[PDB]
Amino acid sequence: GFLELERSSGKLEWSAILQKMASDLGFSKILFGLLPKDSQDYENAFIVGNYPAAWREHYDRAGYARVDPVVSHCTQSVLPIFWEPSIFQTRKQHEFFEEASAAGLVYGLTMPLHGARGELGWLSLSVEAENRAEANRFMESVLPTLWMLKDYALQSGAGLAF
Amino acid sequence: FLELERSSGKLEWSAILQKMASDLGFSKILFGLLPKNAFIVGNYPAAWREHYDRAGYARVDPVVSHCTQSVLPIFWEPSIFQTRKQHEFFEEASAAGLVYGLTMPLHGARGELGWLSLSVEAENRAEANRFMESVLPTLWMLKDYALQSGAGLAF
Amino acid sequence: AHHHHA
Ligand SMILES: CS(=O)(=O)c1cccc(OCCCC(=O)N[C@H]2C[C@@H]3C[C@@H]3C2=O)c1
Ligand SMILES: CS(=O)(=O)c1cccc(OCCCC(=O)N[C@H]2C[C@@H]3C[C@@H]3C2=O)c1
Repeated sequence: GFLELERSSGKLEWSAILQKMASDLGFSKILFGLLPKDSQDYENAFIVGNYPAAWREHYDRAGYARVDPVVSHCTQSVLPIFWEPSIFQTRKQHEFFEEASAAGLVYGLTMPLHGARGELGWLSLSVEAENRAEANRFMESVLPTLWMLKDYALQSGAGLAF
Repeated sequence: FLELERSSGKLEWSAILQKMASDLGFSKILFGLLPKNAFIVGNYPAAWREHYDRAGYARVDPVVSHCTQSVLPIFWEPSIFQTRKQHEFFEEASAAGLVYGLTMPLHGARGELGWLSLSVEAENRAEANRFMESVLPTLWMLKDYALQSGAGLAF
Repeated sequence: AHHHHA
């Protein structure tokens, strides 16, 4: 239930529970990330999930936090952003998404996380599909469940992390 | 949710929100949003709102303290009113017709702080809980849509 | 319709 998330008593158990939940929902790769209030110390964010390690290292080395339109969206909004080609507008954002696809991150969405004590983060989930139409159909079918999941993960994850 | 997000002014926005809450079965709502003197909409009884401020109930109401610590909803249950002041508080709320309901905390991307409170009419708490749980996934999306669009309108 | 880009 969303219950065993709150009940988990360790980051490793918690991570495993959240991973299984996303997998069970039909998502492929996830990244849950959380920082405390007024922080850009991305290098020490609480990070859970199975995003490819090579992508995570590439992202940090290339300074993509400053390029990725998902990150700037999350600083402005509580609403989800789907990884639509139309959000990768500048040349640097276009190249970023090309690189993302080499790492297998082609279809997906991110839920911004904004916590009660100012925590800031994201829950990103990738979908494996034959085409974007199929991927968007799947994500829309599970979005109401995901919308609750992201706040349960935010609340319980922030308690374990900070 | 689109016509909420597309509303032109606060009065139109408030009317849409109220109707959406009624369509989910809620008779009384209060939406409040403080910036990082708040933005207030709803149809809570005016006399309750005045009493609440005058009595300084913001420092007593367990819903308020919950909202400052959590993003998860809190249902108005006896078990959350503990102190003595908190029982008197819930007794007066009953006089205003606020017996069953829940509050969704609001935490905006720009640090806005608020609440979306919704009251339901029911014969008993078990029935009220069924009513609320049956629409909670929709309410969970609504509260973030209302947060985003309301913050943009009021600030 | 749930896609947003701020
Ligand atoms: C995992 S990390 O190395 O510790 C790290 C370090 C610094 C910042 C991090 O946030 C990334 C989260 C935002 C996100 O998911 N954007 C999508 C957009 C596109 C398909 C592909 C993505 O990646 C993560
Ligand atoms: C509307 S106001 O007068 O401008 C005003 C001014 C200052 C603070 C305000 O937040 C109070 C909102 C929290 C809430 O709904 N708790 C429920 C708990 C219980 C049945 C009874 C309630 O009331 C509202």
